[PDB]
Amino acid sequence: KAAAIGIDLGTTYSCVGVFQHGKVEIIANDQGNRTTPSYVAFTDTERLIGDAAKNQVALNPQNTVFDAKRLIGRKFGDPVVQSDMKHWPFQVINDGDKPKVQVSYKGDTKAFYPEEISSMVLTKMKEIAEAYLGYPVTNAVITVPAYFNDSQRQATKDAGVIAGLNVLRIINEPTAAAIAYGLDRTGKGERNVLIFDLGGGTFDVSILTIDDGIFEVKATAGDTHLGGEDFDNRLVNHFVEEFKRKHKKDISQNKRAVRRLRTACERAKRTLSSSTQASLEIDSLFEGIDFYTSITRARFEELCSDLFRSTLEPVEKALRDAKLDKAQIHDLVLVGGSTRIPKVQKLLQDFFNGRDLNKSINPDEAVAYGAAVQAAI
Ligand SMILES: N#Cc1ccc(COC[C@H]2O[C@@H](n3c(NCc4ccc(Cl)c(Cl)c4)nc4c(N)ncnc43)[C@H](O)[C@@H]2O)cc1
Repeated sequence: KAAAIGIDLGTTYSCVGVFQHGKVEIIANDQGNRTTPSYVAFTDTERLIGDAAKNQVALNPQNTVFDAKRLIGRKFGDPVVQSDMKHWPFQVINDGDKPKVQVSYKGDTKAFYPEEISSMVLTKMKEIAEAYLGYPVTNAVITVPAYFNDSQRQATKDAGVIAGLNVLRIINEPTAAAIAYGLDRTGKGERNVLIFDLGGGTFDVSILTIDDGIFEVKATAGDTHLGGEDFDNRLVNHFVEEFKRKHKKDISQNKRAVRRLRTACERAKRTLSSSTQASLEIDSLFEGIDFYTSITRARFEELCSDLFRSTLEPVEKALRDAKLDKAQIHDLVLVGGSTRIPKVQKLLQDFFNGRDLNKSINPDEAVAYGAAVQAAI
């Protein structure tokens, strides 16, 4: 009988896995990537999902939808919805106090619900799983952040149903992360787990209790607008001033010059997780000038120091809400691609007095991993 899949439906990035033959397989897409962007684009002739939609973003900003997870199951008048709208190139209209994203598709003006947009991202993850398994997939477990209310969970389940799946259950992402490491398999007694999630655009800290495989959410804290993208912003803003100091020219009012500097900065930051120095080499960046420069891991840590240090406040709030002491936490799990930053790891380990972090499972894949495991139960 057909296998059930585990879907990690992320704000910026999505991942799908399957549990088969006592093993977990994180499924790669038609481009060989195990992570797909949570993007949907509407063109003159077609609808694009994932990387195909992400790669054409600058040539179609208004009809490339992303961040649907920020709107899913919320009301238009919601303050969250109202402040986020100011930063999106796509139009968000009001229908009965329900948000709808409005775009131009095949000559026509069309409006879709956030659950309709996420259903498109879920249709892609499903199809990725079917090409691998060689048969049509029906059953799925889709994850949600632990702080999500019942409207947001119903709306997420609705996306699965619209995508053609039978949503067996909706579980929490920190729950899926603990299941991946087998912390639910320790038996009778109380274990306290802290999951530290630092992704592309979101930051969540959760405290769970596991007693005989039964999970209890005790505290949730964080910042829905803190992630990897902010670290790129500090690097970008650092190299704009450096180009000024050297060439006496402002690159910020050229869209392509800023887009190209961003790409370079993302990769650099990435090199610095395993290296003490990274180099930036952009040909004809602005005014015909080649920008051949370098940054150290130390100068990078300096530019982001306030951001890395602020990740300890929601750790303190979560402990104080859960009414626990740091010595009371039995396990520490690292989830999210930004947790690869050595300074992020040093800060969390030092706070927890040199204790060991659970990080061997790819931080981008750990949530889908556990969700596939849970889907097989
Ligand atoms: N291909 C691919 C791909 C795979 C996973 C992701 C998810 O990324 C989410 C966040 O995770 C960040 N991140 C990632 N993401 C994993 C990744 C792996 C490969 C590629 Cl090409 C890319 Cl770019 C990203 N690696 C980091 C690192 N080594 N040091 C610091 N931050 C890292 C990334 O910059 C982003 O902010 C994004 C792209």
